[PDB]
Amino acid sequence: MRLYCLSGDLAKPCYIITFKGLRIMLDCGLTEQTVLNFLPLPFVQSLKWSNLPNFVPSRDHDPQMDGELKDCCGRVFVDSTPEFNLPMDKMLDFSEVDVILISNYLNMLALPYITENTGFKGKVYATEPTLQIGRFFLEELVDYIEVSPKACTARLWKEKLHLLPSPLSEAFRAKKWRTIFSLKDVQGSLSKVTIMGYDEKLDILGAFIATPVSSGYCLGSSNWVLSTAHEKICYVSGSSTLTTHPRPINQSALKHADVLIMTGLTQAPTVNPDTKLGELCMNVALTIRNNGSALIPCYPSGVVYDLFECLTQNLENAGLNNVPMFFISPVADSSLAYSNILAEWLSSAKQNKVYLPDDPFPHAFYLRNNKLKHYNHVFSEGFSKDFRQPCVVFCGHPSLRFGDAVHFIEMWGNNPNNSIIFTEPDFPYLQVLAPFQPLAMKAFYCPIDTSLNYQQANKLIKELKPNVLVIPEAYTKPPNLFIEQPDKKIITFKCGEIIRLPLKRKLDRIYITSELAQKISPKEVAAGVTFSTLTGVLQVKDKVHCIQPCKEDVLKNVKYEYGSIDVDAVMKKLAQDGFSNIKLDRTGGALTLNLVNEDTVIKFEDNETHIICGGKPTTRLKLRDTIMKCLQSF
Amino acid sequence: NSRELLELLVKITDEISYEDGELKEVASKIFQLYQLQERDSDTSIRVKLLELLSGLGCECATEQALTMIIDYFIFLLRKEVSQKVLAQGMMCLFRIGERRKHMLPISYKTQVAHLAKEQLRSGSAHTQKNAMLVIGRFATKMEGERHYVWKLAFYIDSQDSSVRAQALHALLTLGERGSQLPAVLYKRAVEAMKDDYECVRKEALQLVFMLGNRHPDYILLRMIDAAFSKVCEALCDLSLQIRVLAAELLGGMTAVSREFLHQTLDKKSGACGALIHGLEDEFLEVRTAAVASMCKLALSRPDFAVTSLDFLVDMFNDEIEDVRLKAIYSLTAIAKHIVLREDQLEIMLGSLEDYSVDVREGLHLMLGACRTCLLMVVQKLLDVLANSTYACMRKIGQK
Amino acid sequence: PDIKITPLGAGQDVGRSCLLLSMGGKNIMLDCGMHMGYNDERRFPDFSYIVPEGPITSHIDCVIISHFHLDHCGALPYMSEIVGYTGPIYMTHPTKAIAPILLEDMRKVAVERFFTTQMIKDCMKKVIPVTLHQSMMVDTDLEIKAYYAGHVLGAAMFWIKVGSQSVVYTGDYNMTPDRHLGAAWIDKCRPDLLISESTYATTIRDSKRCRERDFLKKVHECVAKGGKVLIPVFALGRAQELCILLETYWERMNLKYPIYFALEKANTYYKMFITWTNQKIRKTFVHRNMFDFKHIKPFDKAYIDNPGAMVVFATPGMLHAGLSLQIFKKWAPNENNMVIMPGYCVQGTVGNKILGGAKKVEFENRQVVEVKMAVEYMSFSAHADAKGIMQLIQNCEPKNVMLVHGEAGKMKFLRSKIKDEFNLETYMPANGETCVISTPVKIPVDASVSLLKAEARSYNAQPPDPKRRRLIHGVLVMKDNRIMLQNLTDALKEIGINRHVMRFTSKVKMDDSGPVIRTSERLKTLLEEKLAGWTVTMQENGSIAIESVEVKVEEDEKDPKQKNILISWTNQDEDIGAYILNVLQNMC
Ligand SMILES: O=P(O)(O)O[C@H]1[C@H](OP(=O)(O)O)[C@@H](OP(=O)(O)O)[C@H](OP(=O)(O)O)[C@@H](OP(=O)(O)O)[C@H]1OP(=O)(O)O
Ligand SMILES: [Zn+2]
Ligand SMILES: [Zn+2]
Repeated sequence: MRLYCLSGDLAKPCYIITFKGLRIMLDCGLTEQTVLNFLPLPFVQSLKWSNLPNFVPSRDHDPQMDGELKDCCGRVFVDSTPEFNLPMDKMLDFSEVDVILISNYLNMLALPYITENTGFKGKVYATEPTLQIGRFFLEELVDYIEVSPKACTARLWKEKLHLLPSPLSEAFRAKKWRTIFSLKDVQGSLSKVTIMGYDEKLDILGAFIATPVSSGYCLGSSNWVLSTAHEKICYVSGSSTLTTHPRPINQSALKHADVLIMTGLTQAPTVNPDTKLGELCMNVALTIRNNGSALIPCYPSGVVYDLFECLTQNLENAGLNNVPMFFISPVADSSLAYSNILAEWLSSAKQNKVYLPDDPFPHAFYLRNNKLKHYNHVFSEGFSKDFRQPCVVFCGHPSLRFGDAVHFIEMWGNNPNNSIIFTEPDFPYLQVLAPFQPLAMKAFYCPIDTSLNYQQANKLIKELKPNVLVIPEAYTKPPNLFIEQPDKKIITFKCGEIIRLPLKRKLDRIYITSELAQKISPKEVAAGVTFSTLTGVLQVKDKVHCIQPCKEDVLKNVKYEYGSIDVDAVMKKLAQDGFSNIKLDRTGGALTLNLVNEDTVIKFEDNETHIICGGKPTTRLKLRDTIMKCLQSF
Repeated sequence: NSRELLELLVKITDEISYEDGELKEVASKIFQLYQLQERDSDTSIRVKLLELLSGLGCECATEQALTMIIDYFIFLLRKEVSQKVLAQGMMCLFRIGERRKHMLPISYKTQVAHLAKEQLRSGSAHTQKNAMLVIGRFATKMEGERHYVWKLAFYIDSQDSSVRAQALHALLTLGERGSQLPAVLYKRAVEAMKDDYECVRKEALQLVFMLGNRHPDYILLRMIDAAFSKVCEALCDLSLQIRVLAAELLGGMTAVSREFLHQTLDKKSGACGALIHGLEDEFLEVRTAAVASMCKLALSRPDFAVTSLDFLVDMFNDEIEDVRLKAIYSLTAIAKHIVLREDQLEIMLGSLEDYSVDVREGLHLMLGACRTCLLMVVQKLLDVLANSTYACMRKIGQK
Repeated sequence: PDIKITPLGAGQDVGRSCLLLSMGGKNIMLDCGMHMGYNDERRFPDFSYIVPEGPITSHIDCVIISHFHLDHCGALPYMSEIVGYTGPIYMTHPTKAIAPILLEDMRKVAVERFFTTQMIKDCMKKVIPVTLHQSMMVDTDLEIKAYYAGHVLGAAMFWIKVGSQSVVYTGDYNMTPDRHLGAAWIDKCRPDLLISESTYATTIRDSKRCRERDFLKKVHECVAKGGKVLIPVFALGRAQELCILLETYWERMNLKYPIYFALEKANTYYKMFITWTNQKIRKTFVHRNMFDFKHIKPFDKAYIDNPGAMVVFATPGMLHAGLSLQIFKKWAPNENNMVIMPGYCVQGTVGNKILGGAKKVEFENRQVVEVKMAVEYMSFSAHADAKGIMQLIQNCEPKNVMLVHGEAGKMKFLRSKIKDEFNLETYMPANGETCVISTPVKIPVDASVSLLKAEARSYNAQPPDPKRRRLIHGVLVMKDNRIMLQNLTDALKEIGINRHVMRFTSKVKMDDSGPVIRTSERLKTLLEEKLAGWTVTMQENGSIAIESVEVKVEEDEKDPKQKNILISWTNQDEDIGAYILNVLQNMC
């Protein structure tokens, strides 16, 4: 089997494997980190992003590239729409692909780029929460970019990168960056997805069985197992071992894979998420106490469900009450309503709260009071009535380049008592707020990420014990933060490599009927193994063979001859049958038999017995049975 | 060293641009680099070089560079032995073909079709599928008719679902752009609707539709009543896509009958309740298609439009916006064979109280075109206002 | 192997459903239920057939509950704590959420006129819930899978597999959708047996709109004359659809009569489990939730003797043991008011007598009532009719059919139709008697991929005509408990034993004067004409070959007019090395 690597971003995989004439894509994800090279996209905004100084890169310039790059008093930014990065499209044609398997919603956001205007005709498989929450994320990216749009008019920097300074001079590809897909592309793409559940065992075109096996990381996040009766491929992406609200990790069913592909680690591995949650609560309580506000840029359905609960508990245990929270996102009502539908996908502590008819997530309670409110946008009607300060605002995009959050950075920026906390490791925080640098606001950066630091991943792999371990190159690379398994072999793929994994099929599962099974005649040939000869008529009809019993006149009678005969068997048993005139030419390496009833000769070699001279038909048969009675047969 | 060449090939094909003279030299260098490759080397290098040549010929615009690159493909694939490279070469020829479709001389089309046909026997179920794809685009009329219809029709009984589906799809593609598909193919398409895989049932249903539409008066009992019944039975399919497609197809076979068409709404041999079953579907995309197909079937036939009034009036009180809009527009378009009535106007006018401004506009347009009962329309329209109503008031007065 | 089924309930009858399925060394209990028509010992299934006088935990491997209706889950705490069972019980999450409520209500109405609250709590602590299409691996060599059935919230059809034998049990299912609860869906899994319910085996019900129009028209006509309507339902189940459509109709026609539901956390369970409803509720549940009504009011007892006009949804269905029977007693000796029976009345209940045409109802302690009210049976029970049964048969494609939840004559009619249409064998065992079904063996083999590839290469030389045959052949080797289809060379190499070949050539003399090349060409022509079914190749050394036979010439025929011909064949093709030589002896 091959493994095509299509993604140079460690956080967002995209792989293709070929298992049995089938090409299977694993986790088509979107690199959102390339949006930090561009300027922020505000809703309606003053002359701050206007009248910015141009950048001239100290060498030969062009009349056209001026105005494309502007500086923000230390750094250079492109004045254009965000232009996300995606898997490479020419290592394979996306129409060769027959099946796409999706693990998380976060590893999902580049699906409309693959499935819609290419020649793709296959199936897409995911769990129900991944499809729904990925629908939320895709709709929210389209919404944020289309609320206050800009124009893609900044191509000329892409052709020349050695001129430009440090941060964007290492742009990965930058010529295959695409701006955004549209809403009907989302509808058409998600119409091709078909719901699966944990441990479903679905047959894929007769070639293998696919099964998602509940990596305890997100709502509906899964690891994938492809199985035949003799092979087993396991793909591991999300994988949290700590205890939290999703259904915990099922490492039972990853246990004996022939190939184990491992993708997603913490991206902040020297960090305990619980003490960072505690630092979040400490910092937000301290800025509330100082008559300031708090803005937490976040995804619409990620760890915000835990942020609400832990925030309320620590704030009310800190002697603070009546502190409002606002969830502002164009999918926030949909997310908050849909989150209470998924009791079957939760951990035991929250799942048990629906047998007694209660809401598994606490934030529904916060909506029956007025502690938590939610609005589509900051400009939505009713927000200006209910807005109070001090407050904690859970808002739009963590990148701060589009969404509601940009507005808040303009409004709360210059008061020193306000504070940002960034909780997403996918976005370096000092890069994120780079064009806001006359800030005077606090900007604390407490990173929460519950997904397998290296010390847990080593334990997981040496507990799983796969035959083969296929990982990125950056993992086996040095505080000893690297995967080492000295007792097994590790294969290693970089960004654009076709790697040719070592898995060879040697067996295949077929069936026989009862009659032909009865016709079998075992013969003991060695200590604990017997032989038999089989013949029949085959009826495959998909890949499920079946051997029915029966140029078929002579073929279904064949046996095979082992046990080369010794010297004192043929002539000793041919003398007394009725023909006792055997002439034996016993040459120094062979035997020769001449006989008088008719001209015939029997030549014996230590590995071969044969005749030369024949005659009338009955002359053959005495030689036939005399040789056959004392020579071993199946 | 082989790995380094593969890495260079991947980087080049990622960064290349075939749109933007030297084509002979680079084509010959690709040919020579293909030649040196030993057997039991990496086949991915050969695949990369073939797809490089393929894109480079997909953007040619010279009418002789295309033929030179096609000749390179023919020469390289006629001696190829590995099935992976052969299937990829078939796909490359397929991409060249559909990108141009107008620029290859007919001799070259015949040669490419013959080359694809020669791989049908020794193929590895991927080469066979891609070869039938190339046969589908490259076979012309009068040679698909005499040789390729039977050759592909044999592969409907193939052991693999992909190969069966591709055989049916290639027969459909030949049938589209001119070819006489015989009526004896019909029995082969019906039996292909019992396949365990949706990708084969889909093309089989397409082929049944096509065969019943162009041989409408064949016997064995009129070959479009049989096709109508067979597509009616596909409204109970196990897959949603085939069910949606059957509901869409059912309205396109206009020349069916009276006695068979009138069975669909006359509930209780496969058509006896089909449109009623499709209108009471749980899936939105099936209900909408059933409404549209019933509208198409009733547009020409007056009596069916009379009997198809109560069902489409029923679809007014559906709690999905799109099904409501489809029913309203279908009643607007049908509104020449029908006389409205008080009991129907009850359910019909109960829907004048919608929050969104799509339903009220379309339903005004419906009442304008449509024909004691005059009071209740005026009684209900006056409430909603207390532009669209005035224009609807202008038209209802004129008739 | 055999599949044996004994029904402890729902055999040529309805209610008290319970089946015992045994195949492959396992025993499975399907739907432990109870009887509404009776309250003596035969109210509950007779668990003495499994093992008399003791806990059954060693003789049942799993229990499986389809849905929360009491004729299918009613005896669950009785089975779990009275007789005893300390194993796993499998059902869907809504069934585990809702069965305690129905059981507690039925225990309230039963103890007054038996298990307790505590044993309901303890029986629900043994339940392991299961999701849709999850292959729940019960102890090795036993597999369970749940399918959507419709007909109540969380109902399932179950697929049970033990060692290449599979059974589908439908429970109760509806093949047509309704307001909530989309249709039943099964795939083409081809079970060896399909156990199906046949409550409506002889009917083809009209349509959605005819039934809804009849119900709404009757309700409106009765209530607009000052009359009162009683609807006996259960607290959760089919009542929600009637509430939805009545509230829709009374929002549409804007009526102002009162409508009450006589019970209060029932609708929050429908709110928690929106993923088990149909598409149009999952689409609209965020903004317009259909499970709060703002026309249905809570009901009070003092409203029974009011003089107005109302519609009352009462708490026990079938009018058997509670408030519905009280309101029916109060409103029965009056004209211009009615009761609407929306489901199936298990015989022995009051509603069965009412629907049978009886005008005299005799109660306890000599109470006689004349039912002057209108009695209108209608079908909102959401069961599968004859068309739905035939469609399920066609969808899943079983080898056998079995009918349980229905009446005997309707089963016989549907069995005749099944044999006429599908040519299948349909069984219908009575209560207490076992049916046994036979199934082939089908032992599997681990063949070699190279052998199959070689056979497929040989076959793929002509187009795939299904009328010709394939001729796979190899060596069958088994070492421990593993059977392997290998080639001769591979198997002999693995075992270490070498191979002996016996190699047979012979001299045939014929009369010719020309060169031996002409003789060889004549032989080739004659063999091709007489056999015409074997590959004959003339190797350019002047040597003939047929697939294992080579034919040569000795000594270059020193004497003219004499030809000596070597016919050389192995034992493995002895027939084609012998008979054809006789052809020579029939021509020379
Ligand atoms: O000789 P085959 O029976 O056709 O085996 C092929 C072949 O494997 P090998 O030739 O290395 O044994 C393919 O490799 P190529 O040489 O054609 O590149 C390989 O394709 P991958 O490169 O994707 O591994 C394919 O395996 P797959 O099942 O992934 O298509 C595998 O077929 P089988 O392993 O099924 O026999
Ligand atoms: Zn039921
Ligand atoms: Zn029942």
